[PDB]
Amino acid sequence: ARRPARCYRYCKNKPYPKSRYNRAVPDAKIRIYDLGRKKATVDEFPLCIHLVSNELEQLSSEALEAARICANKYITKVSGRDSFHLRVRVHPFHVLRINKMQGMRGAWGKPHGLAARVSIGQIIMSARTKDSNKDVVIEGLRRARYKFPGQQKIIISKKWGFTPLNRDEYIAKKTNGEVIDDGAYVKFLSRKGNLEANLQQFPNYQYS
Amino acid sequence: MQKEFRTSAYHSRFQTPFRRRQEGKTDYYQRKRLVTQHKAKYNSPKYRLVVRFTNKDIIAQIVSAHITGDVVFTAAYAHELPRYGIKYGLTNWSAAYAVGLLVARRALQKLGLDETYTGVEEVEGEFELTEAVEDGPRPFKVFLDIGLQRTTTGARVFGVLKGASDGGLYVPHSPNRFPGWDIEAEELDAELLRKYIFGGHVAEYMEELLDDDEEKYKSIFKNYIEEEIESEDVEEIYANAHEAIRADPSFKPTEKKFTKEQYKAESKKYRQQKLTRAERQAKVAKKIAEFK
Amino acid sequence: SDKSQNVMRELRIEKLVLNICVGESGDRLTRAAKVLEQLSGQTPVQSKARYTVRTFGIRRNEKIAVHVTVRGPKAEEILERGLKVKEYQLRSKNFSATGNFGFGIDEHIDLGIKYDPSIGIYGMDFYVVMGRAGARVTRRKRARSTIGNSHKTNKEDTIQWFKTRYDAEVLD
Amino acid sequence: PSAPSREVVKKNTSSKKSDAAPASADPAKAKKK
Amino acid sequence: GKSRGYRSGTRYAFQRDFKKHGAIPLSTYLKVYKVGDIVDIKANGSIQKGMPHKYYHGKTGIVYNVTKSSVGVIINKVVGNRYIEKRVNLRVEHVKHSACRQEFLNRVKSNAAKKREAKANGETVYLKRQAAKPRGSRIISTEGNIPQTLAPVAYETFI
RNA sequence: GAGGUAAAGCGAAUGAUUAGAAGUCUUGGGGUUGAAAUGACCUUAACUUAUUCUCAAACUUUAAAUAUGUAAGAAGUCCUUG
RNA sequence: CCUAAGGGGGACUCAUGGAGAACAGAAAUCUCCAGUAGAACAAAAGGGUAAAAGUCCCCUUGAUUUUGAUUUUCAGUGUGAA
RNA sequence: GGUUGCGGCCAUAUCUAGCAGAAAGCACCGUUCCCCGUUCGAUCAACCGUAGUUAAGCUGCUAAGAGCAAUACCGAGUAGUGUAGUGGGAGACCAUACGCGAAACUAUUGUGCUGCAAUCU
Ligand SMILES: [Mg+2]
Ligand SMILES: [Mg+2]
Ligand SMILES: [Mg+2]
Ligand SMILES: [Mg+2]
Ligand SMILES: [Mg+2]
Ligand SMILES: [Mg+2]
Ligand SMILES: [Mg+2]
Ligand SMILES: [Mg+2]
Ligand SMILES: [Mg+2]
Ligand SMILES: [Mg+2]
Ligand SMILES: [Mg+2]
Ligand SMILES: [Mg+2]
Ligand SMILES: [Mg+2]
Ligand SMILES: [Mg+2]
Ligand SMILES: [Mg+2]
Ligand SMILES: [Mg+2]
Ligand SMILES: [Mg+2]
Repeated sequence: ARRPARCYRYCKNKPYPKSRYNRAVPDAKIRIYDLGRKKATVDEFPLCIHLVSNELEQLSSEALEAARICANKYITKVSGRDSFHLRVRVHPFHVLRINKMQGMRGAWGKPHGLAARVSIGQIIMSARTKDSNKDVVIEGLRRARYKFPGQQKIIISKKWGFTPLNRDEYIAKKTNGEVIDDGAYVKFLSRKGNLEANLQQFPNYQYS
Repeated sequence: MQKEFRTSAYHSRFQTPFRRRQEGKTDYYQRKRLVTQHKAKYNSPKYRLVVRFTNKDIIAQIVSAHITGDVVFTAAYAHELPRYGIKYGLTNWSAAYAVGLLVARRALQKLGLDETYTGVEEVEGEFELTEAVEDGPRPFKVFLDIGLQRTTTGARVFGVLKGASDGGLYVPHSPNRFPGWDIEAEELDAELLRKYIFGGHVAEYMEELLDDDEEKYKSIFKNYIEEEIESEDVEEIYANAHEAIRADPSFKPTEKKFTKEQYKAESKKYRQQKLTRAERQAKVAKKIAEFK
Repeated sequence: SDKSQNVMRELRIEKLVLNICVGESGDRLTRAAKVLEQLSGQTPVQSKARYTVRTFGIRRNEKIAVHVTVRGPKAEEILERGLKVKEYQLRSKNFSATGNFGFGIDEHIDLGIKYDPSIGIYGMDFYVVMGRAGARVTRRKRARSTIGNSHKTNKEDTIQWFKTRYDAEVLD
Repeated sequence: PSAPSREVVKKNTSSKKSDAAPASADPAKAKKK
Repeated sequence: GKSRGYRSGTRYAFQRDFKKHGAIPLSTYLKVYKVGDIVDIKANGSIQKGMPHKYYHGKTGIVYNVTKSSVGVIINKVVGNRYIEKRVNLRVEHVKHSACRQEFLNRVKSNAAKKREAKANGETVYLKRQAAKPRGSRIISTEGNIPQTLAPVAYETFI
């Protein structure tokens, strides 16, 4: 059925997504991208840990599913299912083709599988958790790394959870009333637009 | 339940029409067809007879188009008519004829084609085009620009058409839009057209209304009543005016009770001025503070 | 300025539209057109089906309905003649957000015209388009524009005007 | 009598069923049961 | 199967500009072209009559003929080892005066003005354009501007 | 002058796409109210709103580098008038 | 494939959504509001088009005659098309 | 300076919600004998300028407004890229040398200018 992944490791072709031009494409093996306590608020999980690509490469949907399962299983076994929120940050949108499934005549292949095209420094998996749960989550990602080809780095983020703010700028914007909850994420205050709506949405805004 | 339509993406991708199309004033299709000149007649302009009707005024202008904007050659307005002896009904079909005749005579005076190309001096309502004189300059050619106004047989724009044609301008046209055109029998009843040229329809309304509804006659034809103008002497008001229009078609501007500077100073008092950046910043700060 | 009690803000009927959507074409539609021409005194116009529906028994471009537009005093007279059948009692859910209202009679002989067995009885649809002075702005060719918010007709103003001018009830 | 007809303003040349006419989008007309 | 029709490959070249579709502003129809004028060619997709072929889109040439609604433009096209003179009939919607004429025609006037004044003053003036020359010597004052020392920064990760 | 490839974008159009949150169901069902009132409630699913993760050879507002058209005068410019 | 689905002129605005009107309901017809085109333009796809190139109406045969020039494919030959 | 007619560029001009508008203009507005067009004098045509009104249109102003426009010790000399090496690396790719050099983002500012003619407290 599946060829060894070495046959599809490199981004040799242009991106080949599902479209009105290729329609009989199978589904990706990965369907779930958010695991753990995905409904946790931003303040509950300050620590973010990334699995980062050191490769310009293609990762199959099968590898994404396997690594996701490995990390989830380990972290829920060691720290509990609600101690983290794991997010897979790459979606397989590139269709691989297979030819054999005469000779080189009419050799345009059929859809065979799906792969995500990742760059160098691209984040593959993100895990927001508490600080005390660092060594577990790292070990959860370090195992998931075995399911991937190429080199990946485990990098502890400078930022608060999945927010774009550092762990210090977030605290500054939080004690200043510029951050409100939005479920699992937050909304930040804007100094543009309707003044009354801005003031109503952020009542604790200590204006300067 | 339904999607809000006026999104920021709707405004971002919106292509506003031309400024004067969004005002609903210029038909740029027709304007392109009117203005564009044969490229081998290099800088020779096409001249338009712009005819516009307001609720109180008739505006007739002779215009040539340029890149920086249209340039007026001459202009005759209906409120100039009281100088020539027509004081009421400044939007008649006959007032349209008088304005067309006035603008034609004024333009020909400006050019110097007065003695040549006099026009139809004895208005009998016959269809006629200004024919060139052999061994002489061709008549001033002008094209009618009725703008957004609908083309109907009997419309007032073709009154200015007929007046300008009779005034000596060469304006290409056909007689099938004049009042008195029989569409079934494709000939022009020049008697009814001559009636319309000298206010015959208005005079007949005066006569027909006076003996049937005197109270409405008193309100509709007030100015005629206090001017002691009956139906039978309506025609002369136009008939003399034509002659007077031909006697001195030169433009006399209204003497201005105030100078340009006085007008500007008076008007500037009633014009709100934009707030300075600091003023609106202070307003925002105050509104924030009063929110606590 | 900007006075709500201005003379030109007066509500008044723009047009009354009488609709009979007989589902078929032929004798019944012709007699419905005769009924409309009798009531309004004007030649009505026949509407064609926009598309084919087997359930309703209509096909595209088949002449289905007939309608007529009346304006002025005649519209007012027909409107009060139809309100008599409604015994001067409309509902709060008869007035649109744009300030228009309508009702539907079920027999056209209740209006007060002679009954003929050959014609039969047709139901009828009444719709009144409300508007102040200056609506020509939205309908003229040159310099056509929109009407300002304060000058717009809405549901509450139309309901109050209907209650005042007819001493009728709007059943909320 | 004269017979004027309402003119066509739409551009849908196709002679087919129109948009948003699906079954099961309607409420229960017999909900009072 | 290959397709090599007249307008093949012009999907983006003949498109109107974003938020610039519709009617042509009439300064396009008020411009005056004389034989010998230099004009740029840019096909307007909304006027399909008198449209240039895609080769001439973006080319500049000499007007040789003026007709009712069009100009004839001379283009030199490489065909193998030489140039061939091409004569393209273009409606004026696809044509614009080349802005390189108005700059050079101004330098001609400026040179004429400078030359006549120098004769009046009995001196000389040089009218040839010059390329940018290396800059001369100079002294940099450090009052309020004492040199600030920079160093390469250490490596950090910002994710 | 021309261009729409690299890059970029997707809280910008088209198409694809992960997750919650707040609202409306009046034009979704189940259960529980209701003796019956479609008039509430618990729920999932729908949509709507402001967000969120990720994409496009046959998507795109933007948009390179390289390559490419023309010009840099005497067959030119100006003045007068055939 | 089309005597119009060619040509000219005029009038109108489309897809769709919301709120309303007897039977009438998710879909018949009427009314208003919103509506940058999300419609339509014979047929592939792309481009183009809003007081129009779309829809409807009126008049028509320029889909005519003569023979040259030019663009594309190009040998700068033919044919087709413009 | 206001206003009208005709415009050029075609949102710094558009959109939403409010407020104000002297003079003139424009506008709404009144009528149906006549030319004309409609199911409907609503649109279109004509007549009066007479009976009324700034309510709307229009114009201007307001908004930590949406959009749009411009700018930049904003991001970023980043991404990309022309040229080079018997450079690194198993490879994928990467660094360096001589050049060119974005977009998003961020911040700030602005919100029609103007030609001809006529007219006006
Ligand atoms: Mg094997
Ligand atoms: Mg390949
Ligand atoms: Mg073989
Ligand atoms: Mg026209
Ligand atoms: Mg382009
Ligand atoms: Mg053609
Ligand atoms: Mg591209
Ligand atoms: Mg391409
Ligand atoms: Mg790309
Ligand atoms: Mg971009
Ligand atoms: Mg997108
Ligand atoms: Mg035709
Ligand atoms: Mg056609
Ligand atoms: Mg037309
Ligand atoms: Mg050839
Ligand atoms: Mg050939
Ligand atoms: Mg061929």
